[PDB]
Amino acid sequence: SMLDDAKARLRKYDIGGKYSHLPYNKYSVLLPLVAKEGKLHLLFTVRSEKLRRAPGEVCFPGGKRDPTDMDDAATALREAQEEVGLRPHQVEVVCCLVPCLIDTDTLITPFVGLIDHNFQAQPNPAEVKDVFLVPLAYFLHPQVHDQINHIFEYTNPEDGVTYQIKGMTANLAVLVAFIILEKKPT
Ligand SMILES: COc1ccc(CC(=O)Nc2cncc(OCC(=O)N3CCNC(=O)C3)c2)cc1
Repeated sequence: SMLDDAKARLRKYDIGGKYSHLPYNKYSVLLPLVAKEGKLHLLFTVRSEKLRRAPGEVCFPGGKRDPTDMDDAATALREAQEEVGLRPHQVEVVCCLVPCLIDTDTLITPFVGLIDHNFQAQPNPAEVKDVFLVPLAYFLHPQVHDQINHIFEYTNPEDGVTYQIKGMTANLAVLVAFIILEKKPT
């Protein structure tokens, strides 16, 4: 099946807990996969304009590890619940992808999660201005604008709204698309 095939692909790239004890400032992100209309999608947030870090930017759900978290995956799930109302029974964490090093002292660990079909986002407006889906296949043939660095523009055909996706967030989206969609029969 589509979902069994995605999980099987993802497991081959799982690094597990290999980098998780290193003494960094630690953040986790959740890369949330949603199946709709017979295709996989990623769920993104737009960050509230009130936030100190990166107001108004497109981001995956996530945030800084705190003492309550049993592990890095727990960080991602806690923050996702705060931001968009995703409950733990509504997500299956499938793997941990390559972590992202930034600023010399920070390590961001990305986890891919399969999202239940009955989840409906409840954006928390103190943290998130918007929540939206992009089909995974978009990231194989994105609409690129050079700003010099590459920016993706995605227009939602439901409403005509255009979102800009860039940086670590864009890079991770492409990685997930390659992992799941490469070399597939039609
Ligand atoms: C250091 O590089 C990273 C590491 C992790 C992340 C993921 C991330 O933050 N996702 C997120 C998505 N949408 C809305 C969000 O609002 C919550 C928020 O940003 N908070 C929580 C209240 N106070 C804060 O200081 C910050 C957060 C982004 C960048």
